[PDB]
Amino acid sequence: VNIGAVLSTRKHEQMFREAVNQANKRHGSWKIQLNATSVTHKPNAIQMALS
Amino acid sequence: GLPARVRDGIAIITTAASDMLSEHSFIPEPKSSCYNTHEKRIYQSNMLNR
Repeated sequence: VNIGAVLSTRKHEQMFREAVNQANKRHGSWKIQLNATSVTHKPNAIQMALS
Repeated sequence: GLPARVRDGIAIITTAASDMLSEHSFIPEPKSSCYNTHEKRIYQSNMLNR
């Protein structure tokens, strides 16, 4: 179950990944795994949407 | 019909462009690019909509 996310800096993405890992650990009894995917903000709105 | 709509849109655009050209003696029709829209937003027409 991939979950997207957009963060301004790498630290935000890192803590988002840590939170996703913690959530997976809290619900480890299930057979469903969550993957964290994050991207950085872009100055161009069109470029950001394309990315 | 669709052809009528397309003709009306083309006529509207042409009339607006002609009015803009005849009013200020110039037409705001510069170049364009997919990205890198920096330093080019200063030329805010604000007259094409009028």
